[PDB]
Amino acid sequence: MLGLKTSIIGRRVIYFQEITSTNEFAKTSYLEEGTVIVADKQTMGSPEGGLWLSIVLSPKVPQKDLPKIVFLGAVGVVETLKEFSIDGRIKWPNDVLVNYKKIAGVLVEGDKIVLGIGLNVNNKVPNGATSMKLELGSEVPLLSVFRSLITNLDRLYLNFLKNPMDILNLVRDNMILGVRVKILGSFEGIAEDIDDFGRLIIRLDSGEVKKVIYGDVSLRFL
Amino acid sequence: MLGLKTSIIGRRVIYFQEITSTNEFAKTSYLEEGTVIVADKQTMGSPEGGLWLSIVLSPKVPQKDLPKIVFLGAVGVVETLKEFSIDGRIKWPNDVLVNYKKIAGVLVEGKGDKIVLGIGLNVNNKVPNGATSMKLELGSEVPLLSVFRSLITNLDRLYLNFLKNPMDILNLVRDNMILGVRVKILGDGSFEGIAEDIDDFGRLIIRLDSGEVKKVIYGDVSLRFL
Repeated sequence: MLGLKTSIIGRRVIYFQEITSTNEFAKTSYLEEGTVIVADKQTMGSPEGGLWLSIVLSPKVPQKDLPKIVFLGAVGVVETLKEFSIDGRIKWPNDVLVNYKKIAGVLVEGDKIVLGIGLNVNNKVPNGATSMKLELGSEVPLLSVFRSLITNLDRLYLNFLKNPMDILNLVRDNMILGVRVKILGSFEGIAEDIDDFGRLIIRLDSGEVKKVIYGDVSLRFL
Repeated sequence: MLGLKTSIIGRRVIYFQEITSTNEFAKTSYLEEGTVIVADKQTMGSPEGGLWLSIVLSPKVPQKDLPKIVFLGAVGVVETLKEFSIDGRIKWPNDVLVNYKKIAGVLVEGKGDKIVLGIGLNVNNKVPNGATSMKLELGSEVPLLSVFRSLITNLDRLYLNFLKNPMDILNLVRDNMILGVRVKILGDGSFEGIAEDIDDFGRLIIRLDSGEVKKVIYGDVSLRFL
């Protein structure tokens, strides 16, 4: 009844009034590539009003490219936000902020790779965070956001399978750079850009250049 | 993201861009009660534009009541059509007509302790000559999701009451079905007469011209209006 016209992402959609975690369900269950798991709320990941979903992916691309899947989610969210005239910017490598307030988070877990996305739409949010409703000053049709995001993600994914390096330029043009950050042992410096592997390039005050790979660290803006 | 507020039917929904058969998938897959399987189109037992779905049910009601599930679907469709200003009438036991043109069909199948309620409703899809659709009746494109939401809401309500008061559905069928007209039951031992009413088992009561009264069981029956 949804009439989705995507190639892979959204071939099937499993909707839940409530679920513990869309990522856990997607990881555990036997699902086909492109299947989207979406729930009104998550009890053990996410209140009603937000967009909580996970996508099952099985990209046949060199192992060296797999680490960029998180970027597909971040860029997809930024593109959807722009469609709704909201200025979302990427906090390397998995979050999207609006005026430095978190509006969305991406979590990839993995053969079968699960791309999880949580976006604040009409739900109440934690202090310091924001939502589409708070930014636009009015409720936003959740289904419209879902349709927009799925369409963007499908296009981004299909191109990623053919041109795995393309996503990097989209990330660069939509990410927060040129400001000081703290990488948590722990160091500070200017976030200059991301390299050809998606690593965050940081210039320390000493002049030293460090390359950050995600997985074992956290980024804090100063 | 659909924000369904139903109790059982619609707790989970599995949507397919394309599927062979929603009934087949629902029958062969382990799914919690209330799961709705819906597809834009079915390729093998339903073009784009229609509402094609199946609902998984495992009602803990007496064996004698299990056969009435088909009526839940038929009445649910009639109620949804009414909300859209369309007057549908039930052609016993599983079809819904509008001005005698078929607009929906219900098919109930099963596997183990699970019953699958299948419903096919013509909304914006092209239909065979003689049949109709919500689009043809209203003269405009009808938002498919709104029809889905309406139908799921009605079915959930009918189902929750059926679990408690299983005889109630028969009254709703009776008040929404085509009666007082001549019909012919096809097949072996074929016969014709007036469709008088439905009894406490959901059987069609037919009065033959001779005065003989026959009771027709549903599920696998072929009936024609004369």
